[PDB]
Amino acid sequence: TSFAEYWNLLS
Amino acid sequence: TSFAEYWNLLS
Amino acid sequence: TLVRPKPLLLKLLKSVGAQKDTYTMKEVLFYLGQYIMTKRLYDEKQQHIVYCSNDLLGDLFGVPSFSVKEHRKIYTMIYRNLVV
Amino acid sequence: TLVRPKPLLLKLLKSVGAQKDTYTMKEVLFYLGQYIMTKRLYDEKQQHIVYCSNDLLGDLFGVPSFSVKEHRKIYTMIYRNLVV
Repeated sequence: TSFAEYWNLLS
Repeated sequence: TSFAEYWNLLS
Repeated sequence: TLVRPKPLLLKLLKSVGAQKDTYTMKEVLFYLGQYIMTKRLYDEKQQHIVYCSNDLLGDLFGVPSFSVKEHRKIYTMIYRNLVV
Repeated sequence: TLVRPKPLLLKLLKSVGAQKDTYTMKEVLFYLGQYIMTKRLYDEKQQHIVYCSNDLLGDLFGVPSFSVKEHRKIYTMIYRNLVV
């Protein structure tokens, strides 16, 4: 899981 | 100038 | 205005965790930027240079490389890959 | 809903090229993610781990580190840094 994948779960 | 700085000029 | 990516562009957005089949153009641009950073397709030294040959992104563009300063080219790539 | 970052958070958004003083929360999150990637504050190995001590971002949070999985913590940081 990439940073962007984790980060996009915030929205 | 960072990638994000250049990229954000598209919007 | 919501836009609707064609399948290859949709695959690219899903690869960074986008979870929808429609987005605004701003959102498409945000996800595309996340993809380029994630894959480190930009030159570390002069960070407007993107090399995308043999990447999914290169297939979308139909070009091996581009500069982020080429706004007409980038917008045109995106539109070619939308269901309008 | 538009939100209005306080000055330190605004400085962070400007540092990646955001050009406004109001944004949606989605946009604030997008820019914050761009900042973290740009500064490579996440662990290359387990990419939900962010170490932000002595960075502008650490000053906003008031913590040296966090996981991207800590959604309450991240949302709360953002709100603490908005003019509501």
